[PDB]
Amino acid sequence: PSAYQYMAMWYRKVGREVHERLMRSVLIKWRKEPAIVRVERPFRLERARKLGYKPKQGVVVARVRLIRGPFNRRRPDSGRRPKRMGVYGITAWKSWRQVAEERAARKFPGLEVLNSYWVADDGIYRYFEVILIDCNQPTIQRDPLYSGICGREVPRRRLARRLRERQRKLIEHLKKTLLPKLKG
Amino acid sequence: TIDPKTFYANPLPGKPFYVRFEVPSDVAEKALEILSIARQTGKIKKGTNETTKAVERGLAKLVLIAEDVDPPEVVAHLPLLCEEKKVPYVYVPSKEKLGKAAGINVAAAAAVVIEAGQAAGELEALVNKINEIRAKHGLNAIPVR
Amino acid sequence: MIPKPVVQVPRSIKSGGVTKWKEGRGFSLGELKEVGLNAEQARLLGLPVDTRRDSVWPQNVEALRKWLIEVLEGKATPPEPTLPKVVKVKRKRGRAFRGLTSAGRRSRGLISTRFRETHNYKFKKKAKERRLKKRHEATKGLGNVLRISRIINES
RNA sequence: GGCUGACUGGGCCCUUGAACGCAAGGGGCCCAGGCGGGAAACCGGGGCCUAGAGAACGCUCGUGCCCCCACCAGUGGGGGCC
RNA sequence: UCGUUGCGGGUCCGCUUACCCGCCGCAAGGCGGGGACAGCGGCAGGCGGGCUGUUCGGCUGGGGCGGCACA
RNA sequence: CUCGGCUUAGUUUUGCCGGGGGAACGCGCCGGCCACUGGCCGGCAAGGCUAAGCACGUCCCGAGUCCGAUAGCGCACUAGUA
RNA sequence: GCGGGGAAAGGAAACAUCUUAGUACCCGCAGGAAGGGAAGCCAACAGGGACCCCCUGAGUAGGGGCGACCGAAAGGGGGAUAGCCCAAACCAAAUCCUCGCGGGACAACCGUGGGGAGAUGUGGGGCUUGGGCCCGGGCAACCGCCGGCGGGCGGUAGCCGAA
Ligand SMILES: [Mg+2]
Ligand SMILES: [Mg+2]
Ligand SMILES: [Mg+2]
Ligand SMILES: [Mg+2]
Ligand SMILES: [Mg+2]
Ligand SMILES: [Mg+2]
Ligand SMILES: [Mg+2]
Ligand SMILES: [Mg+2]
Ligand SMILES: [Mg+2]
Ligand SMILES: [Mg+2]
Ligand SMILES: [Mg+2]
Ligand SMILES: [Mg+2]
Ligand SMILES: [Mg+2]
Ligand SMILES: [Mg+2]
Ligand SMILES: [Mg+2]
Ligand SMILES: [Mg+2]
Ligand SMILES: [Mg+2]
Ligand SMILES: [Mg+2]
Ligand SMILES: [Mg+2]
Ligand SMILES: [Mg+2]
Ligand SMILES: [Mg+2]
Ligand SMILES: [Mg+2]
Ligand SMILES: [Mg+2]
Ligand SMILES: [Mg+2]
Repeated sequence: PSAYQYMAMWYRKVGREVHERLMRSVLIKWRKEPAIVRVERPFRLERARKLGYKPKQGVVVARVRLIRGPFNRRRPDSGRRPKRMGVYGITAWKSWRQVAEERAARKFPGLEVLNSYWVADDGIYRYFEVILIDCNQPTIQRDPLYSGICGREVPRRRLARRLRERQRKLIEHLKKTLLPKLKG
Repeated sequence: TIDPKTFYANPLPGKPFYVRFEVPSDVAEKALEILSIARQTGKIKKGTNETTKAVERGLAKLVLIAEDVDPPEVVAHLPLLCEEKKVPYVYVPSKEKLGKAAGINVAAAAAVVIEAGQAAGELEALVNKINEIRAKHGLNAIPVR
Repeated sequence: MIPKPVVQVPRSIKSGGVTKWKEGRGFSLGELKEVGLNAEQARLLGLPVDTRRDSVWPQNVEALRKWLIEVLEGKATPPEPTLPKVVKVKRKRGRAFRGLTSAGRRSRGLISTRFRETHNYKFKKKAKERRLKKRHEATKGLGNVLRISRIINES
């Protein structure tokens, strides 16, 4: 049982009571800080590592604060049938997590968004942590996971030659070891 | 099994919530030196994941926890785990200084002594002082292993 | 000639016990172990392997054995291996803005249902049929014209 | 004086709707079940006759040893035909 | 009304850190007041031509009023 | 899970967004057209990538029972010009 | 092509639910295609076996002033075919980036030194034919990085071509 398993207990029922006391003091500073701020370390380390966070050069973790509730649906100012005139209760098909990802993407232009997770809620605001990666950094390009977003290419000669070489040697071995059993 | 709502009911002033008792500078500096002696002669572990596994497995003798972890939930589980397994522990003010005594170029949030080679006597005396501190703070004793 | 696996069409309740066969996705692992190969060796030789399939059919085994003898006796040329021969992964720009992150996938419904049953799929599919005037969209109200015509003629 | 036929399950015909398409409603003649009046014949499916009359969806009630509900069985619930 | 909403004490009293309001300060932060109320989000009832969409039948000695010659 | 809303064939049963509530852990969890119970069957969500085979026409090549200067693109021409 | 915001006219022989239509249009973001894609699947006790697109299933099931109208999926036939990784268990800095120099097909990489990241975990391992852990045997081990040298072919001007 890794330390990351114990880290999650503050967001489980066993540690929720102590954690909400911590958030009541941490949230005071966050409400005063800028709406989008870069952070040195993720607030939920175990959650961040699952979604692909690593402490490599070029990985950015940004904390995003935004107002909760349904989106600002606008009352139409022109003629509409009665079904299309309502306001209260109508929401967007986007969630605030995707909205928080897009806002973090704007502040770091050119960086790609990897993932994000929920952090905290208060009466007015919701807080997310967005993992963005620089696809131009050398230490990000060769990552086994980060090359899925930053692109990857292998020449066909590399895969075709080795697969051909494997098939030549497998057929040589199967003739001496599998052919007598098959014929028999 | 210990409820964190009771073990962390009364936090100390100007400290993260996982700190249970005040550690004087001379006891904290001593506990840093034993980690250096244990690394130099016997066997130690550094890093939160490695030190957590030691407490689970029962190979831990002293656990050092830094007070300056920025998200405190990275190491807040360690005191409850140590009290679960009856392993004595002590707080240290700086994770950068803990990492230096552990022999690594980076900070360590926590470290544990597995085998105190030439610090066997000093480790026992250190536990007595920290145990005396624990009694003053309404805490039961945790004896040397 | 590479042999093709022969699997059973799933016998439905509507069928009433009438059954037929079809070309399966690939040779099952149980069928391959009766000829001495695993999935890696079979794909290296060029056979199509389906590790998901659990059933074993003797007709599938015999076709494997006859073909394997010709290959190992140098009387047949095996095809290229049934493994990826190219790796092309493009750089992704604006994944968050095109709804391709986890939150966007959840909002689109790909976590909870299939792509064909998602709502954005249904919008695009019905638009293509109407644009091209395809099967049922070539006539609007085709069901109601059919229903009333059936009453009038089959009265 | 004695009763409840203002009955249960069905069919055919006339009129509404001329010859000539076409609701609902109304009337007539009967078959079966079970009754009432009467010695019996016979009559009774409201008022001596011609007016007082209402589709689809939905709901509700009655009825059936009734049918169905997604792999199988059961419980609650739902749907179906008249 | 649900949440924001917390800390003590015996539904009520109090407290301040939440929150809110103003003053000073680039900001950092300080001062004053209110105060777990308010304000804010969700849900629910009321008033609601402020605004949006519509309907305002037919016959008919022309239309309208009348009448129903509309079953 | 519940409430509001948009959407869906999804109907006491589609997906999602918002407000409030809110698990478990492989001895567990999920699905099998209302819910629950038992059996049986199939699986392992909430992390990422992936060629081929499919849309399009600024552009290039070819074809035509197409039009033939009031036709055919608005423009066969110092036309998106005057 | 992908995500979000989002009508009305008209239709229903009026009209409000509804349809029109998630359309017109708007905002944002990519590629030469995009998106989807590798079973918490479908089935029914018989079996299929990632995905997309085409034919069909089918105007069937179902939705709906059960009106107008709307409307699948599984399954079958085809085009094509391909499977993998991150995290965790276990080990604990064995790691990666940069630059100087020497070497090295101008490359990768090797040696050496400075700097940066990294115990809040770099790296190894692992990916349903679950894995980790322990034990024994065997190589046809396996998995990655560079694209130098040689050759062939095609495109971007042309040349010959009977009477
Ligand atoms: Mg309209
Ligand atoms: Mg249609
Ligand atoms: Mg009539
Ligand atoms: Mg007539
Ligand atoms: Mg009368
Ligand atoms: Mg009448
Ligand atoms: Mg079924
Ligand atoms: Mg209040
Ligand atoms: Mg209010
Ligand atoms: Mg008005
Ligand atoms: Mg009217
Ligand atoms: Mg008139
Ligand atoms: Mg009048
Ligand atoms: Mg002319
Ligand atoms: Mg012209
Ligand atoms: Mg039109
Ligand atoms: Mg109309
Ligand atoms: Mg009109
Ligand atoms: Mg652009
Ligand atoms: Mg593609
Ligand atoms: Mg793609
Ligand atoms: Mg539609
Ligand atoms: Mg690691
Ligand atoms: Mg010539």
